[PDB]
Amino acid sequence: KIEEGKLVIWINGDKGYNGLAEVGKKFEKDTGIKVTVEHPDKLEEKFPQVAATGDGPDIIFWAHDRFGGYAQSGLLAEITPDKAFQDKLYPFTWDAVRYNGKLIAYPIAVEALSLIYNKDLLPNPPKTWEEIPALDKELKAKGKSALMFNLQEPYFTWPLIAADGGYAFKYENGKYDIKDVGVDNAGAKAGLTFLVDLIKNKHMNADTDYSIAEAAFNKGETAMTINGPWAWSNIDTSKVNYGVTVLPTFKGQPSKPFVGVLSAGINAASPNKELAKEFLENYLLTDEGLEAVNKDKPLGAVALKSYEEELVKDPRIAATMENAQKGEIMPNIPQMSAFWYAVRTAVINAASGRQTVDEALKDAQTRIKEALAVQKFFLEEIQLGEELLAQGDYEKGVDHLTNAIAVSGQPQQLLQVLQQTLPPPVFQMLLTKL
Ligand SMILES: OC[C@H]1O[C@H](O[C@H]2[C@H](O)[C@@H](O)[C@@H](O)O[C@@H]2CO)[C@H](O)[C@@H](O)[C@@H]1O
Repeated sequence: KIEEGKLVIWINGDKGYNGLAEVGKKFEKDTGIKVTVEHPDKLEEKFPQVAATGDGPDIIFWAHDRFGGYAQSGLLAEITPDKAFQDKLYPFTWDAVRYNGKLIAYPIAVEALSLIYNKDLLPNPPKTWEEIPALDKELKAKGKSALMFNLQEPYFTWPLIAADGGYAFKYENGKYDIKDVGVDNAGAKAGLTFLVDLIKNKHMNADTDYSIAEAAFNKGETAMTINGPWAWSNIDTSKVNYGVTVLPTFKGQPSKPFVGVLSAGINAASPNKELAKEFLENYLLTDEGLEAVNKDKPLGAVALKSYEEELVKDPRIAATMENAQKGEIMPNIPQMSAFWYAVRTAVINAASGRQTVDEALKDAQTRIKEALAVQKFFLEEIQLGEELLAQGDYEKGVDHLTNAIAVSGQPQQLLQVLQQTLPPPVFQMLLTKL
């Protein structure tokens, strides 16, 4: 069951994973259960691949938006906290991790992007995106720049795209309408057009990523960046005199960050589920466990009420909640992964000049719709095939299964499984339809 009596933990490399290891060390000394904290690249994409074969980590930390996909694939254990435990965390944080009637993770912290600014270069931060070009020109004559932030992940560019009306999936009357995608509307195009104009007018570079922007801010070379609470401890070390504030408006509208609840899920494949539960409830989600993580890299506004009451007068936390309140909670629905992959490509293509903004966003909308149409078709044709076979209509069953095969990511493995599931002459019939 890879493995044994230890916990492997995956968490992103921008989080306080060393502080999480200290909590793990403590758990190991009270318990004999060794804890290993890892931060693989692209873990949020790795996990479903590896968990679907029955391995990967015992525990996975990510923002709640990925977890309904993982859950709908059966990759996550149900969590079952007792009454007392439930009451210790904020209800709305539990809502971010409730999927099809079950809790599928523990909430840890509420994350939103803020504007971070260097008070020695910009004692008053801009109110508006539209003020940035002029500040940048002024700062350029002094050998500095106004703003650098990660352009390679769409999470960072979302606040601006969404400001004037962009959205992912329409939410209305208690559900998402996955047919109603907001990536390609005029508000989304205005925001992304403003971003591309910043680049064209040399106020930003299309290839800036997390590290380039972090270095430039932490060394005093750019007056502003856009980042989450996790970034604050490196800025503390750098000695920059910084503030954390409300993101600027665009066309008189607030920037609208996507809000994430950092969450800890348990792999359905783990043979260590009770131990993971013990670690999360009795070690991590306590004032001291969160403090150990937070002092390594800040979590933001935490889901544990008792620790969060310690945090509320930190102006950086006030700015985080203010931005979060102008923003929107990410959906946790399985279709979010198609959304992010389409949007990432669009923003990169537009920023680098490989596509126009109009074209980049149209193709994004198209690619979301197609990916979801193909998924629905695969699943329906699988089901239809199985239902026909179970009623004895062998050829029509096989025909549907062949439709499923033609669109599958793994047609050879599907062929292998079907050789084991079908009577040999029904398998022979299937081979003639390939
Ligand atoms: O850029 C797409 C990406 O956005 C979010 O990932 C965030 C994550 O929520 C934060 O905790 C932090 O680590 O930064 C990430 C962005 O680089 C979504 O959660 C994720 O699913 C999505 O791919």
